[PDB]
Amino acid sequence: MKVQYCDSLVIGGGLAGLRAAVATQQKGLSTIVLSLIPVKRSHSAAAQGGMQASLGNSKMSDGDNEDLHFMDTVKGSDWGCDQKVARMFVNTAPKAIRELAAWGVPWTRIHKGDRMAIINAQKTTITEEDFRHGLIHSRDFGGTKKWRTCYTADATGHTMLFAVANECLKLGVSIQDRKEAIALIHQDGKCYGAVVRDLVTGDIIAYVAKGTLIATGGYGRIYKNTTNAVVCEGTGTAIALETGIAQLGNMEAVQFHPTPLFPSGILLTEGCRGDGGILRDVDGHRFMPDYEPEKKELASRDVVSRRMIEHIRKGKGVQSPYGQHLWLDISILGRKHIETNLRDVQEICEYFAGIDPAEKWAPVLPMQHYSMGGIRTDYRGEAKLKGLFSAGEAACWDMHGFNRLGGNSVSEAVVAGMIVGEYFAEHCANTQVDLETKTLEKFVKGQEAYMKSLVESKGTEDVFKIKNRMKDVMDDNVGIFRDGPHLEKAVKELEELYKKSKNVGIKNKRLHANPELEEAYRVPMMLKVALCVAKGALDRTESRGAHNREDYPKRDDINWLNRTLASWPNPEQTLPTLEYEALDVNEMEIAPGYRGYGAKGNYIENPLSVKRQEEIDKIQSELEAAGKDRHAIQEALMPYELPAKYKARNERLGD
Amino acid sequence: MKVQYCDSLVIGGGLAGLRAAVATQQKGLSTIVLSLIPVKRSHSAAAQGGMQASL
Amino acid sequence: MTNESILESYSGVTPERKKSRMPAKLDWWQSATGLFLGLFMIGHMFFVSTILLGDNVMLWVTKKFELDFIFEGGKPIVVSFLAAFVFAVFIAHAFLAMRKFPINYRQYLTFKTHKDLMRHGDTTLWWIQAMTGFAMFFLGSVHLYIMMTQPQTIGPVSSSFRMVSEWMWPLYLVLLFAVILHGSVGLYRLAVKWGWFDGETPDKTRANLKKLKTLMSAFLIVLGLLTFGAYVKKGLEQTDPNIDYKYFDYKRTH
Amino acid sequence: MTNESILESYSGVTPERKKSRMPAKLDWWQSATGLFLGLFMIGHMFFVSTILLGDNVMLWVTKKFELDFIFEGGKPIVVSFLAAFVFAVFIAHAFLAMRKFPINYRQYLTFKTHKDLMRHGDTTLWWIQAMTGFAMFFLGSVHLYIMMTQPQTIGPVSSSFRMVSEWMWPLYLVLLFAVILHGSVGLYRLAVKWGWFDGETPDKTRANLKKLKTLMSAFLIVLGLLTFGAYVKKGLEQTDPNIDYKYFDYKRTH
Amino acid sequence: MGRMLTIRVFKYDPQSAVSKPHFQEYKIEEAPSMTIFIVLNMIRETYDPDLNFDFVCRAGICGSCGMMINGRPSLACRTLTKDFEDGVITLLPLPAFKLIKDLSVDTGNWFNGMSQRVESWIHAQKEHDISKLEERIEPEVAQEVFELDRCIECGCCIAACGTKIMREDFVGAAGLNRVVRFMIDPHDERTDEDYYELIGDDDGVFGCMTLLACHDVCPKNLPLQSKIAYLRRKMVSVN
Ligand SMILES: *Cc1cc2c(cc1C)nc1c(=O)[nH]c(=O)nc-1n2C[C@H](O)[C@H](O)[C@H](O)COP(=O)(O)OP(=O)(O)OC[C@H]1O[C@@H](n2cnc3c(N)ncnc32)[C@H](O)[C@@H]1O
Ligand SMILES: *Cc1cc2c(cc1C)nc1c(=O)[nH]c(=O)nc-1n2C[C@H](O)[C@H](O)[C@H](O)COP(=O)(O)OP(=O)(O)OC[C@H]1O[C@@H](n2cnc3c(N)ncnc32)[C@H](O)[C@@H]1O
Ligand code: HEM
Ligand code: HEM
Ligand code: HEM
Ligand code: HEM
Ligand SMILES: CCCCCCCCCCCCO[C@@H]1O[C@H](CO)[C@@H](O[C@H]2O[C@H](CO)[C@@H](O)[C@H](O)[C@H]2O)[C@H](O)[C@H]1O
Ligand SMILES: CCCCCCCCCCCCO[C@@H]1O[C@H](CO)[C@@H](O[C@H]2O[C@H](CO)[C@@H](O)[C@H](O)[C@H]2O)[C@H](O)[C@H]1O
Ligand SMILES: CC1=C(C)C(=O)c2ccccc2C1=O
Ligand SMILES: CC1=C(C)C(=O)c2ccccc2C1=O
Ligand code: SF4
Ligand code: F3S
Ligand code: FES
Ligand code: NA
Repeated sequence: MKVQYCDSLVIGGGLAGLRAAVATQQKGLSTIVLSLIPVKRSHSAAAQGGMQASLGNSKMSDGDNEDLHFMDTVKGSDWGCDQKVARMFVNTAPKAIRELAAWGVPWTRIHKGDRMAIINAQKTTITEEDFRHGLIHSRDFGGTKKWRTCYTADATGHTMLFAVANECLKLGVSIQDRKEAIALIHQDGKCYGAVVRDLVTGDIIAYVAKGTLIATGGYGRIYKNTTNAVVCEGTGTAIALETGIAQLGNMEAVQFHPTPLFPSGILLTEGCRGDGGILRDVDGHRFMPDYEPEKKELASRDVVSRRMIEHIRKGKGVQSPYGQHLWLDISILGRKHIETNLRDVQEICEYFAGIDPAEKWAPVLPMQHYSMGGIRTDYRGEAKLKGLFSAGEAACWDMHGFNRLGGNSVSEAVVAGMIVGEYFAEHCANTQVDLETKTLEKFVKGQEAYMKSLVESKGTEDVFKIKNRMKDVMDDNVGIFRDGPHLEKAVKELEELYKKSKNVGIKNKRLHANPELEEAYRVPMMLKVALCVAKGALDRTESRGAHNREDYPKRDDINWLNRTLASWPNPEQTLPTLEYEALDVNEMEIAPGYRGYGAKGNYIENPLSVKRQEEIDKIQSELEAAGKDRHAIQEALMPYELPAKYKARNERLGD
Repeated sequence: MKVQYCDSLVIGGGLAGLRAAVATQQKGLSTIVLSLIPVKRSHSAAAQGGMQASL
Repeated sequence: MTNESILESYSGVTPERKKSRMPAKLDWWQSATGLFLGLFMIGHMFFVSTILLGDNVMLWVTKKFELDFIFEGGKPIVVSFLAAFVFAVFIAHAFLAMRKFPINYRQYLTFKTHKDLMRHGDTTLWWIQAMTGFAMFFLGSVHLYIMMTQPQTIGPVSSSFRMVSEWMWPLYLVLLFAVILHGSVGLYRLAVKWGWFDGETPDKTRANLKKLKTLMSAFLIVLGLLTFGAYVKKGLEQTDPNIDYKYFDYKRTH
Repeated sequence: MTNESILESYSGVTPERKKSRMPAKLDWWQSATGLFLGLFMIGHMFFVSTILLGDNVMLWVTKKFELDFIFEGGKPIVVSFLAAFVFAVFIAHAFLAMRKFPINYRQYLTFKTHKDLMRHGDTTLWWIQAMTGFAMFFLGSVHLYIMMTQPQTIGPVSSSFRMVSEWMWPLYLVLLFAVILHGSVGLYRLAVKWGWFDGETPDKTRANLKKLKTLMSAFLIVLGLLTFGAYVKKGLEQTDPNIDYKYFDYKRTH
Repeated sequence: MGRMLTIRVFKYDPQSAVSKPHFQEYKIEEAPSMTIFIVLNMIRETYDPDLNFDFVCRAGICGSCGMMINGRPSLACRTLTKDFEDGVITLLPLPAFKLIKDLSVDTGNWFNGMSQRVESWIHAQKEHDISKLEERIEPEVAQEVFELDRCIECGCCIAACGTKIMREDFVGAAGLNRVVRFMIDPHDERTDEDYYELIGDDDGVFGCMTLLACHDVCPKNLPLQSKIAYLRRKMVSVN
């Protein structure tokens, strides 16, 4: 038997995984990072919008602080997030930027002077003072009133990921790629590591550690149309769910982006709309104003996506051999504006769409983008399965609720990596584990048996046809608009698809470098993941954040101010087991109210919200009058935790 | 902490150690042989009298 | 062998535990010598082509190198040194550049395959550099020893004699194409390797240097082919068996 | 580039998944060409030294190579081919043996240090082989082009003319020591490399071949130095400006 | 029909004793905006699920799909069939990298090695405080570091480099570029002598033969040509 031991095992080499690996290595814990591919190729590298953090450096950032950021995040989540976690987040975000800055991340800087700026509420000019010069800049992104999205030109994710990966190399972390975690080792409700398959040799190896962290990214590829990389299939989520102990949180909370290139799904940054981009239909008609006379194509993403789908349903969509789409017209911004400010958008359309965005229109359509759902954890990042932690998009640390804020996901990866990294490091150093060879042997022989059975199956089903059918079902039934009747149809079919997936047969019989065999065990996992999203989408009879139930348009704060928890305790069952974790309003710093975007009074008000609201107004006013800083007031409304290391306040310009 | 795991650990790379290592490896047991020096330099190499066996 | 060289050989570093600077010096000299031979050939192509302007010019040039304006009819021995110096540089440059040749079956195979696959200009040109350079080991050595040991036989008549009656034209013909392709490409590469003229638009600069490279080659080839024919014809017109053409030019002013 | 060559380049093996046999063929030819040049030089040393037996012998030898016994006074053009053939082999051998030179600072440094440290004969001799061989790139090329392009100027008079009046003696002097040390050591090594004469007591065989090697060198050097002086003296006695020594020997039997 | 494309693919499984290097052809019908990414996946899911290849972002961002497309190292996902007036596309794995199988090579581990070799990380004595204002940097300086930091380790400049094909210890274009990326970064305190100890040898900067193939195939159009030259000048002046 092959066994590898390390104090801290990290599954996932993206921003969250690598940063967490830094936190454990820097304090003497031997740590291994497992990854499907070279770590600096993770989906994190694709980020081009930026990272949200309240620095308050630039003119449009002036006045910004933890409180403002915190609020956008909570109201953005539609109150489905753990506000305490959101506080831990907003507070640490500033120091994540600065640390990355200290590590070489080439953040775009501010320079004294006036500049051409688009506010589309006034496409006026902005002035940056001299004392702001040389500090980290920010851009308008995510719809926040305060511009706090930091960026490194148009390759933010790229540079960020490279810095963290390089720190890992500097600290001597063990990066092992082309290695896939296919199962978690656990006994008596504690995680002891993972059974891993070497994608090249095909060897099944047991990786044991005192603590295991899953930072496997999103499960976006369970949809046919998605912005995600081809490696975001949620298997990380799956192996956690397959322990029968750990739970998945809000898997039905999937977020879509409105303007990905159709049909490839290659992202066309939000800056297109923000700078003036125009959405047109089959007739070339600018339709957003029709639906949103005020904000027009500058409405919140959530809205735009819905409108685009509505318009298409009204039969005004473009007919294409890959389906219906709409048009994105950026040409009206001028050629000089594109070749300098959107020089990267011009390359995307040429290389992949075969068009010049300054001369032609780009085919677009909303598609799956971010996964709010994930392995459920406490504020420390630990799952119900002791010793198993999760961070980043793969988790449901839950600071996103039902709508993650644009710019908050890459931010969360690094931040959670820092905070969970600490808690994880502490767990590993302090906990003491009892490793039984009998158990290691059970899990390793177990997966060897499984691989063998796959290679020997005489089943007649095709893994690809099964996989493709799954992504169609998800796209057609679990997208932007959902209704009970269709969800039931989807759940039923996904469950049937799951059963047939076990009668798959593959042509290639080898155990090493076998892409066909990879699909063989992955698709079944992807199906169990899809079932949690679909079935959870069916059972949640309300419309919250990204979850829109046509048959239940109003957000139900009475019966649904909770969190969906999925599990699969019985390996023989064919549908996920759902439970709910109620969000206690009494622990909220901000009581459930209007979110800012969309219809109004579109929510069944919960009576305890009002009571709590007063409690808030009361306590706030008394201290606010008694001469008290925003800090003391915050502590009085909702005290949160933070590792000692990140407890410090964030110095800002104008302090 | 550094930990190395193998099914069969052998301390000593002389005749007895290496032969025992063959017996455990040949039957699928992952085995490690630890030695102060390169195994073929063990004192066993010094023997010049011979090996007693009733052929 | 010195202790330091023993220590460097066995430790991989200098006695101060630093990497040798030899590689740096070696790299420098390879370019320096390459640059010298490069410029030398440009000039050489002109001063040798003066015969297109009449024997009086050619003869005038020939005499000045022998330091005409300092000695009687000029001491040819001057050219002997001038040649010895170029020969040495020639040797040194070959010795240093030689390090860059593919040097075994695998290297040669994989690089040749790659070149044909790539169909990439600057890569293909380097192959030419390697080839021509290797060819000159033989072609260049011949010419250099004669000029060095028979300096008094340079002239419109004498040179034309060797060119034809001594069968140098075949060698000369080939060496002409060799040294010019080698030298001009080597100069072009020398420029982009050190980036002397990069500036703010290196891409534009490089593009120019490439056109420049080609032009220089064409010019020198045409000029060289003309000068070639010149020497050839004259030699072919030296029919009198009573005239000593080899030393005819020398036999004018000692 | 062929598919097989693409496949070999990228896979490291032939299409049958076997290692190329080129290395074997390349090794063979290097020895073959080395062996040919080796033997050729032994013979060459004799046929060129015939001048110690009088101009009539030398002249007699010279004429036979031009296939005297088949043509009028013998067609010198025969020697042109004889030379072209040796030149080609000469080129080929250098091209193959060249692969064996140290080729960068590190290799050169560590090997030189090692040699000086080892004070080991056969190792030191290889260094000589490398050196002399490198030197001949220049020295050998010169001689070979002349014999090839001026075959009608071989003879006790003519050869003596070039040796002295054309200043070849300096080159000849050096090439003599070079090609002989190179060739005899190369022959010795060629024997112990393939073990043609190993037998039951290789140690005794090798010991003999070493004494043999040295002897052959001494002999050929002395002989070569004598023959050298011969050509030198005669050339130094060609004072008549009215006599055309370069083509004197040819001007006897066309 | 879109026109029949003949797809010639290099196949070889070094881990299988019975496998031998050879090509295989597939007949694919061209489609609109078709890329090699689309093609390979078509082939996988319907003609031959044996074929190995690495794709991730399928958006020319990660540098995962580098391969030889008709003799030129380039990113598969960003390559359009439409650009081949012949309909004949030949695919080879990137040379100069350990071959896993077929079109799949190991670029990731070579790069991590290259990163360690050049110590690809900020070298500073004093650790700045992450709760205080970040140190100020001139926007122009930030822009420059960014330009070189854009490298996506696709491996195309390594595979395009004949030198590296011949001498495998050559640090390569990407490696040389990495040095300059830190050289011009104010945050990094290393001096020229420091960098000399890294790439100041024949396997380093002096091993470069200025073939420039790297500069001409780099999918991110990094200023390799001038930047390599910049580094050579500086390294040849140490001492
Ligand atoms: C898709 C996308 C997302 C995105 C974005 C643009 C695109 C095209 N732009 C963003 C932006 O401008 N601002 C922002 O805040 N977020 C943006 N996002 C979303 C964001 O990039 C993600 O939320 C974030 O990158 C998630 O980071 P995370 O560290 O969690 O994950 P990752 O980068 O995807 O890496 C996952 C790693 O896990 C390994 N893996 C996965 N499964 C396994 C198994 N089974 N075994 C072993 N390893 C596994 C992967 O290899 C990978 O390295
Ligand atoms: C000394 C001697 C013994 C001997 C002999 C001649 C000499 C000079 N001739 C013999 C003969 O002709 N016939 C015969 O039957 N026996 C003869 N002997 C004795 C015989 O050689 C020994 O009994 C025999 O070789 C013992 O074999 P064994 O396999 O037990 O041991 P070894 O060869 O000494 O190797 C011991 C290995 O252990 C490693 N080692 C030791 N301590 C450590 C620690 N602390 N950690 C890790 N490794 C350790 C050594 O490195 C070695 O490889
Ligand atoms: C008068 C004749 C010669 C001229 C005009 C000349 C000139 C040059 C020039 C300008 C360079 C550029 C060097 C550099 O980049 O630093 C070059 C490169 C080169 N030369 Fe020559 N050269 C001559 C003879 C030779 C000879 C005899 C050899 C044989 C070994 C040779 C082999 C090379 C090689 C292989 C290169 C490439 C080196 C590299 O890429 O690093 N050259 N030469
Ligand atoms: C001090 C050194 C040199 C001297 C004195 C010199 C002199 C001459 C002279 C006078 C000629 C005319 C024909 C003759 O007299 O036989 C000639 C021709 C030529 N030389 Fe040189 N040369 C030198 C170095 C070189 C070098 C290094 C090369 C290149 C390897 C070279 C290549 C040629 C070629 C190809 C021609 C033919 C010109 C044509 O036909 O266009 N020379 N040289
Ligand atoms: C008529 C002249 C030459 C003679 C008599 C000759 C003969 C030989 C002989 C007998 C060998 C043995 C080869 C073997 O072991 O297979 C040898 C080795 C060698 N020769 Fe030459 N050679 C000649 C010219 C050259 C030239 C022009 C070069 C220049 C590249 C050269 C470079 C070498 C080298 C470096 C070796 C050692 C090869 C090894 O150790 O594998 N030789 N030569
Ligand atoms: C077919 C080829 C060859 C022919 C026709 C040939 C012919 C001659 C002749 C006739 C001489 C006398 C002087 C003169 O005429 O200038 C001579 C001398 C000489 N040759 Fe060759 N040779 C050939 C190849 C070689 C080779 C390959 C080498 C070695 C690189 C060589 C080395 C020498 C030396 C050193 C002398 C001087 C003899 C002494 O002074 O002892 N020859 N050769
Ligand atoms: C470009 C100048 C090269 C500089 C010289 C030093 C480097 C090259 C020589 C060292 C390696 C030996 O090189 C070896 O030569 C033989 C020539 O018979 C080549 O042989 C191959 O090419 C030659 C020439 O196109 C073909 O006629 C032959 O059929 C083919 O098999 C080997 O593939 C090569 O690997
Ligand atoms: C023996 C013939 C060699 C065949 C030619 C090809 C291999 C050798 C050249 C390739 C490597 C370059 O070789 C490099 O040359 C320079 C000469 O200035 C040497 O320089 C060293 O030796 C020379 C000669 O004794 C000294 O004058 C000098 O002071 C010393 O530093 C380098 O230590 C060597 O590494
Ligand atoms: C470089 C050179 C030198 C050194 C000469 O002596 C000479 C003599 C006659 C024509 C051209 C030349 C010539 O070009
Ligand atoms: C090999 C050889 C050849 C080919 C000759 O033509 C010749 C002519 C005169 C003396 C010696 C020789 C001689 O040694
Ligand atoms: S430098 Fe260019 S070609 Fe080389 S790895 Fe980076 S992006 Fe790829
Ligand atoms: S192609 Fe190679 S030789 Fe130097 S110029 Fe680029 S790294
Ligand atoms: S798949 Fe990422 S660059 Fe091609
Ligand atoms: Na999530």
